[PDB]
Amino acid sequence: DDIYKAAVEQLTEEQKNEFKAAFDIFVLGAEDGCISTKELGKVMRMLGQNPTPEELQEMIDEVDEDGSGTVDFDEFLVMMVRCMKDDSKGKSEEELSDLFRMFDKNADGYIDLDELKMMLQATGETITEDDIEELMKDGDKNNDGRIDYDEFLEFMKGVE
Amino acid sequence: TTALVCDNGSGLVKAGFAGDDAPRAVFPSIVGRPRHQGVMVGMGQKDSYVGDEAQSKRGILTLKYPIEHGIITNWDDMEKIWHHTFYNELRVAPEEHPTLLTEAPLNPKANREKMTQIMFETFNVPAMYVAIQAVLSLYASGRTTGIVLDSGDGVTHNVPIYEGYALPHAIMRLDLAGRDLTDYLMKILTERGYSFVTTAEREIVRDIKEKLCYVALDFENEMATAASSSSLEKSYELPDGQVITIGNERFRCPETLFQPSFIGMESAGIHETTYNSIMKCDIDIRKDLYANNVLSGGTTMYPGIADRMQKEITALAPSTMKIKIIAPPERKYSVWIGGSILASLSTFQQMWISKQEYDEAGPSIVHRKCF
Amino acid sequence: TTALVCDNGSGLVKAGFAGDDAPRAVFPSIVGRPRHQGVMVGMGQKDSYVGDEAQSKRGILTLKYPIEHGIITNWDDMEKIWHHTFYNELRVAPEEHPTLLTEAPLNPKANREKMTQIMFETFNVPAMYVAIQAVLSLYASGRTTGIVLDSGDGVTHNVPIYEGYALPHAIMRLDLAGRDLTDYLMKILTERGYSFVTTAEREIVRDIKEKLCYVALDFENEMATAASSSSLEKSYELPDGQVITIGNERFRCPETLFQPSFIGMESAGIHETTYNSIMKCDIDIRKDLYANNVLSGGTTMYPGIADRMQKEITALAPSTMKIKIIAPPERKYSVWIGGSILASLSTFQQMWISKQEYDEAGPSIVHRKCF
Amino acid sequence: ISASRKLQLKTLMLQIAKQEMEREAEERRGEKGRVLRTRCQPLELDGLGFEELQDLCRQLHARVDKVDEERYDVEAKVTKNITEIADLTQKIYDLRGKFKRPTLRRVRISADAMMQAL
Amino acid sequence: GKRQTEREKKKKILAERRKALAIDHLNEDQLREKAKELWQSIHNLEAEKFDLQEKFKQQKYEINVLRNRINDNQ
Ligand SMILES: Nc1ncnc2c1ncn2[C@@H]1O[C@H](COP(=O)(O)OP(=O)(O)O)[C@@H](O)[C@H]1O
Ligand SMILES: Nc1ncnc2c1ncn2[C@@H]1O[C@H](COP(=O)(O)OP(=O)(O)O)[C@@H](O)[C@H]1O
Ligand SMILES: [Mg+2]
Ligand SMILES: [Mg+2]
Repeated sequence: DDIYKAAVEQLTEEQKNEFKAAFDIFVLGAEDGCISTKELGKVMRMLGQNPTPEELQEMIDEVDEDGSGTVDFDEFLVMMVRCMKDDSKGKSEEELSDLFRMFDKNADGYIDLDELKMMLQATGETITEDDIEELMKDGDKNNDGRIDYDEFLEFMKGVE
Repeated sequence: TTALVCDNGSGLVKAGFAGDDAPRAVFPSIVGRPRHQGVMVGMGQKDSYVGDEAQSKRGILTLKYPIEHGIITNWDDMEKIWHHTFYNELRVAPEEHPTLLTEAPLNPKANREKMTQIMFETFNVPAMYVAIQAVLSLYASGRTTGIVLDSGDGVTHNVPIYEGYALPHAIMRLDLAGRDLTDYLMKILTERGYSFVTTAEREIVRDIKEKLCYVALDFENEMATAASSSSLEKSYELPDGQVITIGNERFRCPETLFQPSFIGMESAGIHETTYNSIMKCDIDIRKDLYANNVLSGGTTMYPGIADRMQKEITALAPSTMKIKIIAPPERKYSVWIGGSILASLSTFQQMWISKQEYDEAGPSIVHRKCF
Repeated sequence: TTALVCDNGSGLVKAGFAGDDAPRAVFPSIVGRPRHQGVMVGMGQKDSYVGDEAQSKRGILTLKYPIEHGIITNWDDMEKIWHHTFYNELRVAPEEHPTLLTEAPLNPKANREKMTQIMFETFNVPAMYVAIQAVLSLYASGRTTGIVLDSGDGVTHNVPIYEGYALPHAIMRLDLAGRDLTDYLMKILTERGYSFVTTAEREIVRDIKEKLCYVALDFENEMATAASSSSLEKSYELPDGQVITIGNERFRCPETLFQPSFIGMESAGIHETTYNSIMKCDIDIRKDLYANNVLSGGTTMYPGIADRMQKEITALAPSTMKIKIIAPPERKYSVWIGGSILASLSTFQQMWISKQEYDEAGPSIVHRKCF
Repeated sequence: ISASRKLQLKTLMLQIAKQEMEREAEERRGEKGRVLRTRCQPLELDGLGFEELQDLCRQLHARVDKVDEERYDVEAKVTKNITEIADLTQKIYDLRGKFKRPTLRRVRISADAMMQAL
Repeated sequence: GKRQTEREKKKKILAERRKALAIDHLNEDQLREKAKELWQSIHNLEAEKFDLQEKFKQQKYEINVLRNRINDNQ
């Protein structure tokens, strides 16, 4: 998302103090101002913060579509400050339950790959190959063709 | 709408909607309160596990059947079993479905009246009807005559029927059934060293009886063979290891059916109460009853009983008559299949005990014309 | 407010606020009066150093544990230890915090009643609750079944639990624990020339036991190997130099757990009292207890015990059952982590023994419904 | 495995499903209004006699009694459904507590806070 | 039990709900307005009862879902 400006103007000093401490630790001279994410991860790890390290590494392998390799302030700083849990409200459990019920045209207690595919056709989302297997891992936590509203909730909870 | 064909039984409750081939939900009828203290807090421990749930937590429960011999001895537990059957195993509210219970012959009236009063007041069904457990088993065979021996788990009864006209003076009800065979097997297993005492271990002995025991074609020859060779000793693995070996206890447990003197009962076996039930009938329908002897009920599933019984009756009966024993492979659910067929009939649709009729005459309506 | 999860133990007092991962302050429970005369004036010499302060001045003190085997033998010293724990290691006045003590199974009643009377009269807490030390260790593992062997430093007890229902008739409490292993190690070290006698040098022998001893997978093979090669002799530096070399004393000290005949105790080892505790349980929950054997307590931290115990039980148990031994890396504080989890529960919030209840029924309230 | 694209797809699925539910509930409201108009027929009394009013009051009493009895039954059903919902919610909460509550705690709540002052 | 108590509550509801019935005693406009009001009230009652039917059906489906869940716990 493009919440980069929203993030930089939204951060609380409780985490901005650590952000400025890491700014001092990283930027100490002979800095281009881009601030390499590679050293950023190590510095934040040394700071005692506890994010998930591997996901940011995969993102660095993937994010920055322009292929700079050293992400500018916005995206890498967002991933850094992801230690602050400012999510998209997590929606509501009742809303998602109603959604799952609306999808449950089969009325079998679960929504399978076919109903999800029909929903994607309705919204017109791009054909993705992560399908089926994403339902198998998230929805079919028991591998039985059954997915309740908890797997649906945890599938895209707090998506931003 | 569709009718609910429930069948209380004694040992397994079988239920399902009318018009199908097999009962939808079959589960033991046991209600077991926990007996130990319980230290984990917030574990969500209930006060009584009923049905098939108490066959998995039976290690810390005290299972107790609510139906002793056909009759019902503990009405609160039976009400709990019915409530479970309706709401959790079928998930259909009883306010919108007729029910067809089943009852053994020659049972106390108060049992039947209390059953109908419960069904009409607590569960509030639209209409219920009570049928004798043997006529249904005769329906399922597609016959219209024949003498049916319905050896359930609670009580063994033998109702002869001809051309649709039941003979009320020839019903021979005997109280030896599967439960007494389980107790006798549990009592003779002690001759090798295996002691089962707890009410939970009665289930293990029942499993042993189901999986290993068989009815011997000739008793003395089998007793002599098992005492010389060792070709009969079949082993079985308990729920924790320590396999056991059953010797001549295999065919001695179900032999009690043909010699009730083993468990101290005076009466004659199921091979001779059928012949007595036939001989009480009129002299002109004995050939048809001889030719259409029907077996039903769970306990008649022992491997090799349809031959032992035929041999015994052929020994008793006159040499000219042909003795034939109908033993369908779907013996266990024969009563329920017959119940489904009966509930699916159009001619039967006006025999239900409608609720307004009960409101006008009280629970004693069941003994009246609506039988 | 927050609850204080204290855990008296015997050897290390572990305390901390409810809802954390590790105890805030862990320190030995010893109170040592000075024994020499003392000539410097105005040095500020106190009359009793408790806790971790007396492990640094132990050269001129006579340390004496106030808890012998689970039970408390010296109430004044225990009161002093509690006062230190509340005021100096946590710095929270007890007037504003509930407390959750822990107690071994099968302990004398008077000990528990005196404990609650002290907590309510001297420290004047709002509400306190006493819990069995094994149920907490089962909480910490995140299970709800399993048989937990909590081999502390005072007493080793083995409480089996199924589905949250504790089995009070299958608790096997044995009084061999870490302290007896320390004494036996101190007694077998004399076979090389090293004599430790003073109550201060018992701490040095304890450190030797912690850092060097390990449990042998097979005892006879290790005894044969240590008697031929010299690959086992590990050296250790005393608090003043003069390094010592421990030979086959390394695996002979903790072997006492599996052969209590070494220290003259009659009973069977911790490998066989677990199997006996299982066999007293019902026949249908033995598989689950076999598969979920839990280890806890400090003394179960010997390198290589989770394999020796599994080998022994697999030898004893039937060949079909799977034997699994849960040995979490946070074994030492397992009881306290479980205590924190239990105190943090909402369902448990109404089980505390409120002070007004104690005022109405006296100290004997603890044996009542509020257990 | 893309992430930003995954986030966009999930949030757009949420928004589209919400819009579909809103339009479907609007359709349901329209169908309910149609059913109400049919079964509870619209009543016009412009330039009609008083015997019409008497018949209307009679039919009103009859239909009020029958609908109140039916809604009494439906309310009994709703109360039973609410009781079942509360019980099953309690049971699911107990299951989630058994599976997850022991894992819910404040780890390093103060342990990491105090490092070297001692 | 569970047959007259509920019957008694329903009877009481009918008694309190069915007001006094008197028509030919009054002017035509007043009775016409009152009858229209009662018709609209009972029509709104029908609407509410139908919404309750749909909601309780959905909650019954959710109860089936929770039944499947507790079945998955064993
Ligand atoms: N395959 C089997 N072999 C031998 N005995 C069986 C078998 N199945 C069931 N039984 C016995 O029959 C009993 C079940 O009988 P059932 O027909 O269910 O009684 P009911 O008439 O009460 O339904 C069980 O208790 C068991 O002892
Ligand atoms: N790492 C270790 N290796 C071997 N033994 C240990 C180790 N840590 C502690 N012990 C033994 O365990 C005892 C501490 O046990 P603990 O669990 O604190 O007892 P309590 O149940 O009273 O808290 C010490 O006396 C020591 O003998
Ligand atoms: Mg039967
Ligand atoms: Mg302990």
